Amino acid sequence: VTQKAREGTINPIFTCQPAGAQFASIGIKDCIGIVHGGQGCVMFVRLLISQHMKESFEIASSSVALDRVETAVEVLLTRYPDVKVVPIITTCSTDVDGLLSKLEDELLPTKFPGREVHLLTVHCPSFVGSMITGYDKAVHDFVKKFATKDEPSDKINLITGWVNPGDVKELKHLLEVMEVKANVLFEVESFDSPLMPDLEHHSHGSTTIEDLRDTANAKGTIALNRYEGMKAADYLKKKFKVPAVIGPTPVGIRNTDAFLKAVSEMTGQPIPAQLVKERGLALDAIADIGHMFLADKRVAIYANPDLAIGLTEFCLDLEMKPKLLLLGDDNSGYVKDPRVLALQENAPDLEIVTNADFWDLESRIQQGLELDLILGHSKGRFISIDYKVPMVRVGFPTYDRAGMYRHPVLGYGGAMFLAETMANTLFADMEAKKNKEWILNVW
Amino acid sequence: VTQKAREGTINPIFTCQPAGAQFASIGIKDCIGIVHGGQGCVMFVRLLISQHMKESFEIASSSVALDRVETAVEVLLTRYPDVKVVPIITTCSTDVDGLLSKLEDELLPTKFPGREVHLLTVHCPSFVGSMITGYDKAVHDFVKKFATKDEPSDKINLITGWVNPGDVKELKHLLEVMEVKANVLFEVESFDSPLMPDLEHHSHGSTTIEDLRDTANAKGTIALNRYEGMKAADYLKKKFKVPAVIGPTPVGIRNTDAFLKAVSEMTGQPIPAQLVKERGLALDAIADIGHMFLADKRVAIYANPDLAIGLTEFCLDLEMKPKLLLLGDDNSGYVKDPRVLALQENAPDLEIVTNADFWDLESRIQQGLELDLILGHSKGRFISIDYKVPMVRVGFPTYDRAGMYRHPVLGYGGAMFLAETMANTLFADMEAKKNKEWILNVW
Amino acid sequence: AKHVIGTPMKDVIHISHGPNGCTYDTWQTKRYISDNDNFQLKYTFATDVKEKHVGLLKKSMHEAFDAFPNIKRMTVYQTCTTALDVDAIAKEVMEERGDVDVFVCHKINIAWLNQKVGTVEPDYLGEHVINYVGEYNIQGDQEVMIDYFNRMGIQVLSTFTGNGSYDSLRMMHRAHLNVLECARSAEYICDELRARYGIPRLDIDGFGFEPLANSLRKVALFFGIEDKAEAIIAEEYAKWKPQLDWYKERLKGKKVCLWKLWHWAHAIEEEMGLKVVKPDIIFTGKRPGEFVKKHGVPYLNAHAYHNGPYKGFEGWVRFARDIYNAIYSPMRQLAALDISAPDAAITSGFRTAKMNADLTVSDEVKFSEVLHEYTGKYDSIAEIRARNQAYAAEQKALR
Amino acid sequence: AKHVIGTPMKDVIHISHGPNGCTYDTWQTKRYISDNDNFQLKYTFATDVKEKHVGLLKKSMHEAFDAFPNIKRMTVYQTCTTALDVDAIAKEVMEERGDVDVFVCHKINIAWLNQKVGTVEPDYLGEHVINYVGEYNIQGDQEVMIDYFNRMGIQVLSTFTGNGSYDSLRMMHRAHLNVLECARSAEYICDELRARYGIPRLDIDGFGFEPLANSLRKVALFFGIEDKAEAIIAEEYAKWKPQLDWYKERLKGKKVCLWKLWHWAHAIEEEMGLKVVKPDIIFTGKRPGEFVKKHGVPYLNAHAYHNGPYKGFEGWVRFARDIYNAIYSPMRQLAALDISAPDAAITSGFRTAKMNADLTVSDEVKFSEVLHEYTGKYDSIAEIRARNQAYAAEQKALR
Repeated sequence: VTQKAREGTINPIFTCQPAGAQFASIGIKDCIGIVHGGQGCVMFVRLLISQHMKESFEIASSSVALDRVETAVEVLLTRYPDVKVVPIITTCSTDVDGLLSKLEDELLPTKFPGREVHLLTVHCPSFVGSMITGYDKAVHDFVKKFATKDEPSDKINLITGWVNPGDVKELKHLLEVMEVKANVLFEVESFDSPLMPDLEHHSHGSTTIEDLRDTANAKGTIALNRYEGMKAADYLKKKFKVPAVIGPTPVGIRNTDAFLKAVSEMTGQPIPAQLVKERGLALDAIADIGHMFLADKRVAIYANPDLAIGLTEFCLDLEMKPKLLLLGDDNSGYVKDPRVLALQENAPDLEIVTNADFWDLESRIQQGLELDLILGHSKGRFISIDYKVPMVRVGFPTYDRAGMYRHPVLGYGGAMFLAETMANTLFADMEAKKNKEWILNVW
Repeated sequence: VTQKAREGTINPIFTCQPAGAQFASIGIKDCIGIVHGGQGCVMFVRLLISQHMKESFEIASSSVALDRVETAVEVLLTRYPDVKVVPIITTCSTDVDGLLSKLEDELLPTKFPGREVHLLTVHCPSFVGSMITGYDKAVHDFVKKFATKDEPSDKINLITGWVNPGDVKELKHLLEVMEVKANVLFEVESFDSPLMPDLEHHSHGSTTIEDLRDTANAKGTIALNRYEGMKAADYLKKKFKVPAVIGPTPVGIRNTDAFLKAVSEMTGQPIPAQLVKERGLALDAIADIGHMFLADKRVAIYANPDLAIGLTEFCLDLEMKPKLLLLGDDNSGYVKDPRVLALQENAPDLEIVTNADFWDLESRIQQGLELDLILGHSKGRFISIDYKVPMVRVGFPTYDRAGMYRHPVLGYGGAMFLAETMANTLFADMEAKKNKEWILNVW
Repeated sequence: AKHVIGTPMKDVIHISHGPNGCTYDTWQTKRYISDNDNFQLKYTFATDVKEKHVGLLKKSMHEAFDAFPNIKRMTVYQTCTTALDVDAIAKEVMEERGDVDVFVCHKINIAWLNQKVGTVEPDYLGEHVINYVGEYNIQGDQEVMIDYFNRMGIQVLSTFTGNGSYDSLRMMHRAHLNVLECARSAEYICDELRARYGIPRLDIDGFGFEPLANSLRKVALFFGIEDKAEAIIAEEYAKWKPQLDWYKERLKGKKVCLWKLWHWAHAIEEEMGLKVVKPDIIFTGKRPGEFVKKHGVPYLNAHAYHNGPYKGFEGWVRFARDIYNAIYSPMRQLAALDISAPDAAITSGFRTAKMNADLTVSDEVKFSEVLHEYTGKYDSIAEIRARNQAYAAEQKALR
Repeated sequence: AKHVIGTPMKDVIHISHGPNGCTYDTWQTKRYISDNDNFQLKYTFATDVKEKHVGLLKKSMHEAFDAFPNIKRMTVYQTCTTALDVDAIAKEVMEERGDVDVFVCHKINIAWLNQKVGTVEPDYLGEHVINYVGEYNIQGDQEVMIDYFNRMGIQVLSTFTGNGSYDSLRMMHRAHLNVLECARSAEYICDELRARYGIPRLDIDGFGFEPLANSLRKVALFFGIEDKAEAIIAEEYAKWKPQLDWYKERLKGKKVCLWKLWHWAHAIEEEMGLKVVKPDIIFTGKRPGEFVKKHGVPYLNAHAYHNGPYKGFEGWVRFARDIYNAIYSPMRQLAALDISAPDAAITSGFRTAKMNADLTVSDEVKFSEVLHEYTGKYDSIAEIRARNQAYAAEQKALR
């Protein structure tokens, strides 16, 4: 596996951990996080989330300062009578735990009597990992703060990872057909809010404190992403003995099959025939395009690590040729990942670059790497624009196409959407370049 | 309104009436139509439907000739023990009604005793009208053949017109939310069939003989398309006194509102808040892109007449600039259509060409018509490819993009899909031509 | 006639004297490509006969010439409706325009030969001149065989009709030899060419490695240039045989159902190891292929190919790769799996077609440093077409 | 500094001595465009400081120069993390490469003037030379105003900094006049340029028709070329005033909430008829605009514009059309309608913004054959930029 041989960065693929913590927090109902740093950090993270979703979300700042945190909490609780979860997130220049202990004894009991307010800390240094690590540590911190043993429940925990509202809609459809109830972390379908006639409705997360409390009483935890939710699943298994299944990310047909088998084993619920017909519909659509257009297509993939690995596996199943896989942070678990080991074993023409930036892709293209397609998010759009390689927008953030958050990349509907979108991007490129474009008649 | 000043045709927009009759027939359960013409006619219509849907459908031929029709009916009933509806469709060179009278007394009672077989004729000359009028006359003929008065029913008749399975899925979702039962003509969602593991499932229509019989007992008929189903609605009103509402085609927010109001008036069912929320979601997505990218975009539209008119109206609502509307047949009802009169009145830069072919668009572009977008089906793809105008694929047939039949163009989901697809086609064109492509960051 | 033979002509307005629905049904359904920007695929002309007509032909003929000023050739087809004087109208149109030629259409062979053949005269005649007959240039087959002929130093007077021009096909009577690709479509053309001008006929095969090599050797033996054919055969064998044998090792014993049945059947068994007879693949048309798709059997289009051209040595390797890709798809095994079965063989990760195919080969084949997978661009005609246009330019300068 | 002032420089590698997350957050969030293919928007450079670092800077500086061989200018920014010897490292890098210059960065004004200004000399100096200061070329504003200056026969020595080059900003000290667009970002630059070289400062406004015309007239009065400014003003008035007044008639009395607040407020009220204060439109940033979208109020981006540039006379008309399109959208009235109301004003067909806006005007305005809607292409900078590059080529030949 390639590890970036340059020390500097050109065109980073991810942002810092505090941004990932804030994104994890905005998926919780009645949660407004205070970021203990510069106001500019919160401004840019809110701008990034607004770029992805075109929706405004509430994140607070402390404007650096242990006492400034106290004033920020006081101001936030005064000016938001609905907020219940107030996570304090630390940053570059930043004992908030002892200060919160004093706050819950002095400020909350006196100034806000009878108001349910929960204060927690998410320590997110900006020079250690990335937004993936920040999301993982934030999910772990929320689960640790709220999980409480109670009466056993028939629900499972679905830690989705950093996914789109369309992915959550698809996963919940699969669970509903399987007749499985879950504590879904997180319910981000409410990120897409309506333009209502009279009463305004703002974007918010739908994961409640009750869900995070009840995570301790589940039959089991399925964490789809190994780098975005395995820490919370491991914490639950270590403290409350909740059995944890890590992965696979259900990208494509085979990985969705494995996900449904994991759900069936956890819950005892059989896989029904309706999922067989939906899987068959996806497979029929895939058979329309597979060995006519998708086979032998040379692909570069970058995304969140689990999504990128799953996309590479799905492309390999579709008879495509993944050439470059970019993993944009310094995580040491990639080399020991069994999926990465399998990719090394049976896809020898695929180069995997860890701790990568967009210059890895751009310079490899400059030196002669011929590609037909790119799977990546919008910050790498200019490689596609300038080197004339079509790109399908996947992951976070996708701000240069309209409404990509509403479509799934997970499940069978996600597999169908991915395959048909890859085909249609290829068709539009074939027409733009007039490359056998007459062939799109009697396929 | 422009009427084509050329006598000859260059690049026709529609095929002949028998093709429309066969397409109407393939939407009926256990119906296999015999086409009383050449083998090539059936071969090319089946190829066209296969181009659109990538699925094989059963249509029979007589090969030419009344004895040929009798032998064809005998052979079809022998080789298909499930077919119940056997429409005979006449063509260019073609008393099928008299022979059919004789057949139902001599062949069916003797050779097939106890078998429920219905024989009907659809007369479809190929030198008058087009596939639109053929579809209209086929729907009228089926309704006339099967409609029977019985006990009154609380259902309505929804004659959808020649639409996609995604459109039918959207319409049925709207009806289910409004809590309205319907005799949907036709149920074409089964056109998309799965690739099943062991058993084989083939594409077919889901409209039964019971639905066509029960059309006579409905509270009312809503025919979405004035040129694709108004004849059946008028026949029902004239014979069984079933009140008929013609249009509007629910393309876009306003026309979907009018459709839901028509349903509410027919049935007495109130419009619920869930439809308000879904309409608001579509409107929020539309507000993300409207006055930033859609406003002042110059559009050419050709489709089936009702869909084309509705698309023009939706584009006008989106602050776009429709320049050319192509109506590809010689129907005399276009000039007296109130929608067309409204387009003439309040859309002054829109030219409407009736009895048009693709050369109308191509020569207007040659002479200097500047366009940003085209809405049309795949037979006009080469105008888009050669003159570098992006096209969104709408209507029948769309064979050069993958799975377009599965998306709606009707309803609020259809409005959202249309608006976001036009936005994304424009975005991809902006990137291909490097036309302010840097602007796709902080919209 | 109008759909298979006449249309591949690249510089002709093919106007049908009849209704629009017949002209529509066959438009954009074929893959006869040309170097004239696919004019024969992009534009289709009908007289648009209505019930009143059951004057207009003359006006529609003039309209088409006006809209396409660079096209001076017209072919008028009579449809079923117009059976109930096209020749005179064509003469008056030619008289009025003054710089255009009109042709009034087994039948199309007799019509073309008895009217159009013998009129135009070749400007340059090489040492070795052939008429390529029965080839219609599906996905670029004609360009493949022209490349092979050019590398042999052979001038192709005309191709009937794929990527063929009107005037070249009128010059058809001054060739030294006729080479037959399809006989069921163009037997009469060459029979009567021999009858009238004594032009020898040479039936050839363009598919496979041995059939194509033998065809090239026969063509060279006629002109006494056998060494050029041998050099071509050696070069193409060295280039494409290891790649073809890579697929032949993984396709030995697979069954193919044929629904291009005899231009294919023996070379497929001999060179790809397939058994022509549940089948592993079916060669058929688009609609029957979509029918058998529901049965878990892949198909390759026998009429329009999938990733063509399938002619030539490289085209044979592309055909083998298409077969292998369809047969060994991981999606094929995923679709045959019933995930609702209690003990369903559900897995995760990925599989490749190579993993499935290598389970069938031996270790000596699996670790061969001679056999390799196909190494060719998605469009293989772009380089062949550029070579063809370079040879034409070079031959112009010498002349 | 880095995010607003330094970055618009088009031919410089802006490397941040710090973590990747800070470099990522400001990347592709601005609309400072340039004629250098938007290099300043496409590439962003970080030293990538890790926990261990809390040698690397020198190597990252060399890596960036290697990857972009056509870029010889570098600006190194110190982030919060690296506050716990960049100058010496920059000198060593310059010594080793030998053909590059490095700059170590209110503060950015002191840094540039005391380090870089005065080190380069222009080869040619026109009769009338200005420094355009405080302009950062949002969507093409700098190129709009350069076109206006070129048509006046004025040479712009340098723009600080939008679509500006490193060497021009080092040559900034030999201008006859400084024209100041923004003062809250570049006051000190002009004060110290006057202090050190006695260069007069002329504050100007580029928005509106009267503020821009008065700015052009003052610039012409300084150089005694008033007739050229008058000709420009007359031509642009005749071209764009009927189009602007078309929108001003339909925007009289509408309310705007401002969240470019005084560069705009008076000209908006005077020339567009809007009342600056439920508002009819809000001028704000992207995230607050998306917040107020939920309240049924449209927004125009006050920082990056919507369909810019908003500078110039044509840019003012584009701004008016953007306001009118947002305010009079038929979707705005569709979204405010509650279709679940028992008697809801549900309609069919369509409406246009013109239909909604014409209900507010009188019949004399509605049927004016003088006022017309905006007639301009989607990208208005392509023609202005091509004009600018032609004047540069013509001026180069004369020299």
